[PDB]
Amino acid sequence: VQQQLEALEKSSGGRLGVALINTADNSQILYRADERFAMCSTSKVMAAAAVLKQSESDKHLLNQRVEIKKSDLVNYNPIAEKHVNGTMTLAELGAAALQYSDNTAMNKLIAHLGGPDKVTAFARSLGDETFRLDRTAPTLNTAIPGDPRDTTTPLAMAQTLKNLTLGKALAETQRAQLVTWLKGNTTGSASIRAGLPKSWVVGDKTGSGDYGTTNDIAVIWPENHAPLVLVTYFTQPEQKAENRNDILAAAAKIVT
Repeated sequence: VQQQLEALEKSSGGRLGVALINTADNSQILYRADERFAMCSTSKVMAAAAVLKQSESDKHLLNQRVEIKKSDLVNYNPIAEKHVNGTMTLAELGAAALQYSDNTAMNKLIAHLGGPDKVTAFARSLGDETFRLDRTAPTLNTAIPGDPRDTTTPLAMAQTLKNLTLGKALAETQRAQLVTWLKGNTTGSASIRAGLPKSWVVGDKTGSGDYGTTNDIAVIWPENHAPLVLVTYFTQPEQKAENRNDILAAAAKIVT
């Protein structure tokens, strides 16, 4: 399996990070899982969870209305643009930040939290020492090689994604909502999902950016077997490099 990942990487012209956790026995399949990668929009999982964390202690929180102004729209706002001049609730922005990778949505949840640094401290509380968000959308998609900003390891995100969706990171109602947001993702058809059996159920969060950075983190629920948490990050040495969702799909095939 390590061999096939080495070859898929060499031929791909980029750098590939993978970490599959098999929750059956907590056994790991790792490849450059301790190297840093720009997270791009996979970072949005963190923001939405941080808001879900707040709702555990605050029952009016998810319903809070938030105004969407025309001054709020950025470069990619498939859902938030439909609510200009009106409002969206936090629950709705989190759904849209995760299901549609809406950048306007991401930016309203961060702002509600009070800064990218507020999302890092939340990651810290979970016990994620690696995760750092430093910028808002879309500039957290620059993904400059060696740039520490908005990065994390494949492993670190696998351990916290597993905790958030299958472990101690959130009380049940919150952990359930998060998972129902991840499963309903609309953007991941060509990434990790394309590499698995179709009958398997998948929650994921994609993320693409410059340097043909192409990411998908995911919880996979097989039909007869404990779940797996897979993180497939990928990035190239050339800034205008074409994203390669197909490479994440292949790595997924391999490891699983």
